[PDB]
Amino acid sequence: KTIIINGVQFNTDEDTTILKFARDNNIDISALCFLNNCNNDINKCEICTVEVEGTGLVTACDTLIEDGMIINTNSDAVNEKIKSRISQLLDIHEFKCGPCNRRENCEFLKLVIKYKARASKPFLPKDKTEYVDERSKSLTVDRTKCLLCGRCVNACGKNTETYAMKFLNKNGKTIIGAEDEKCFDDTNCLLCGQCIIACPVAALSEKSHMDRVKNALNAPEKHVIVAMAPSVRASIGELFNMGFGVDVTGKIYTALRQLGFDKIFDINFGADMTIMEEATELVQRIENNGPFPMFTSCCPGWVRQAENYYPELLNNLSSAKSPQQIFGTASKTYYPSISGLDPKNVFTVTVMPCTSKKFEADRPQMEKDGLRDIDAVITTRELAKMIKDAKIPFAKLEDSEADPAMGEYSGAGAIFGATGGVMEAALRSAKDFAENAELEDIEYKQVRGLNGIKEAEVEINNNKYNVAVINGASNLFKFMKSGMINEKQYHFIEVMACHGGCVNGGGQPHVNPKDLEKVDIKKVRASVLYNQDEHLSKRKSHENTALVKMYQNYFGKPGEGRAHEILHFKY
Ligand code: SF4
Ligand code: SF4
Ligand code: SF4
Ligand code: SF4
Ligand code: FES
Ligand SMILES: [Mg+2]
Ligand SMILES: [Mg+2]
Ligand SMILES: [Mg+2]
Repeated sequence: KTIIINGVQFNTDEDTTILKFARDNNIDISALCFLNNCNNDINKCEICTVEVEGTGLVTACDTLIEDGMIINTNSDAVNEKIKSRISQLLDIHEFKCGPCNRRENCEFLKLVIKYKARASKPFLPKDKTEYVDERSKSLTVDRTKCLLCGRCVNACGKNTETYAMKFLNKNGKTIIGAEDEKCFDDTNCLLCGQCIIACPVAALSEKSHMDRVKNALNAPEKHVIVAMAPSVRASIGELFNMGFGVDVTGKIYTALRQLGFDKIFDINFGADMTIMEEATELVQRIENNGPFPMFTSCCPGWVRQAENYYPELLNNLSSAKSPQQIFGTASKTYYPSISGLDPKNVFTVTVMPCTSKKFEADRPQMEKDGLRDIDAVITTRELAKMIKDAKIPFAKLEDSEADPAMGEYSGAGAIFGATGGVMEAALRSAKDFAENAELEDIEYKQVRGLNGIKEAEVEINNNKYNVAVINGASNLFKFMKSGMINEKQYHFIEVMACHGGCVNGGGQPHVNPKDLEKVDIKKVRASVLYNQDEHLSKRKSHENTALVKMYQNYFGKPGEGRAHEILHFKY
């Protein structure tokens, strides 16, 4: 093929779109509704318009290059069209960036600036009740910002295959929303937030827990614990212009102190707890030659997928609480026992890459004696915003350490944030428990990385066992619907709702589609976790010295008795 673009000749055998070809050859073409290799097929944004001689204006993002094409990306006709489309969007957009939670990284604002576009008639709604939906424990919709670009609908379809996010017709007006305009929680929605990550604007957001947290921090009698997820320390630096793949563990700890939190713990300690419990459960099932498979139960997106689509699997879930809830339960029981705090005054906050964690933390039965396991959950984004509002100079902060009693973690806990992390961590402990040894080969590289469905055969004490790692909620559906689950007896299966694992959660920093072209965000975020695992002296959960003291002195034997009554949960 011979293609001419902006007067430049290319000879190529590529079968691809004008947009992709252009960007591979450093020619600028704007795009808005194109993401995840699809665009909005029914009301195309046309922001990727280019001129093809002999044809006229075409959308670059979904038009294949053809021998003979002469393309202009920057003619007057092209810029007037794009500008016009942006102006029409401004007519349905409450353009007030000051207070807007996307002010610093909005794709639309950038386009508005780029083409110097203006509304024909400013949109200034007087009743946002109509436009805002805050019923969900995890997601919020603000339709005054919604461009009807369809990226959330497409992202939900590709990432989950639930299509819980849909276009809806509301008396002649098109909106997005859940089935029948219900609260998302009341539908098959997983509450994973992949739709938020796909949104170019402030139209979708996490349900804020920031007021919960600030009220608690300012309440004199509340002792506010905070603990962050594995993924936050690999991610939050992005939002302070530190670049990608930066380990900021120590800066976070210092930042949390400066925000006024009273105790700095770490959910990776909770991850080591989950393993203590679940690896023990796996050995029990192995000893009792059943029941199989056991599924992980740490990802609440997957738990909702099971509840909504495979309720017959709920009995197969490990009864170990997730790192978050297990940690939270311990923070109301063990931690008062070693600190003297009145348990009612402990307020336990997590920092999560995840929107679905807010739903999990607010589950009615996730409490004991009237005390919630977890009182508040803020996303990575929310924490970033709290830090910025407090004017903490995050990139400049010095490293500090977590408080050790519920803050130490092993390398096994550290890699939880990546797909295959839980599997690898659990196998490190299950192999030791079952064989009563302290094995040296602990790296299970076969369960790592971005393949959608990953499997491995593992030897545990003279028998072969089959494990699987399902990476993405859409891959759960594939694994089940294709009957892959029936090709062999599976013994232990990890499921994560977000492809890449939690490092790609719905609570994570947005990344500009351009940067996504440069960086594999899933791999670069995960790399921080695996690097920690490599450089930690303890790389097995049951080697965590703080955790071991906690079990010796308070919980007893994992997976039975007290530990089973307190730290487990069945759906
Ligand atoms: S979504 Fe973007 S353009 Fe719209 S008000 Fe917020 S920052 Fe401004
Ligand atoms: S909520 Fe966001 S991604 Fe979904 S259609 Fe509106 S602007 Fe696009
Ligand atoms: S939270 Fe997940 S399942 Fe629900 S609409 Fe968004 S992408 Fe779909
Ligand atoms: S994979 Fe992690 S971030 Fe995604 S829904 Fe599950 S727990 Fe949340
Ligand atoms: S980016 Fe091509 S039609 Fe929207
Ligand atoms: Mg298309
Ligand atoms: Mg306080
Ligand atoms: Mg059990």
